[PDB]
Amino acid sequence: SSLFKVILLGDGGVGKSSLMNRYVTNKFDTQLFHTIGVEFLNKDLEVDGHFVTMQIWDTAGQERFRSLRTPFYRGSDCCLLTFSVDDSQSFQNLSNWKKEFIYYADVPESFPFVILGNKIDISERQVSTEEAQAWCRDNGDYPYFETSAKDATNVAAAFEEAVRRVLA
Ligand SMILES: Nc1nc2c(ncn2[C@@H]2O[C@H](COP(=O)(O)OP(=O)(O)O)[C@@H](O)[C@H]2O)c(=O)[nH]1
Ligand SMILES: [Sr+2]
Repeated sequence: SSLFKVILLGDGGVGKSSLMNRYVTNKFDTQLFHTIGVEFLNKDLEVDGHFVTMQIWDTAGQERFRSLRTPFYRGSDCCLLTFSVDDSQSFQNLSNWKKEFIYYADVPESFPFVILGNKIDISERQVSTEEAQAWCRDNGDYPYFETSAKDATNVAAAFEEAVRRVLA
């Protein structure tokens, strides 16, 4: 309706649940449930003088739980591919997540994707801003945000870009 859907995809542990909670409730809690399956929260917004609800999903990241999450890709209006900057592996797996999304979502190389490098509050990184920025350029020229769910840094900024991408 005035409802649109976005999904966070990325390895387990990169901070998807926390990013959602920070965006939606402006809190960083340390003991979120571990969900074997998928999860969502409603974000009530107002764009162009209208009420719009962004429904934010994410999933379990383990390969063995693929079958539990891919039925909920459908209807996603934007995909937030997430890694954490402290974890090169998570960054290396971005193409994997994009391909999985594309396979199962059935949405076009014009689909809205947004890339979040999370846990930037972590000074000891495995991934440089430049290589992530690089990757985004060469892989669809997606917008890139360095975020911290813990300290809230760029989190609304990244979700707002998603909103406008969808709305566009
Ligand atoms: N330092 C730091 N820890 C974070 C951040 N985001 C999430 N966490 C922690 O990372 C761990 C995995 O978080 P979670 O939100 O469940 O990641 P998910 O599996 O991708 O949903 C948890 O212990 C979180 O508290 C962040 O930006 N910075
Ligand atoms: Sr989680």
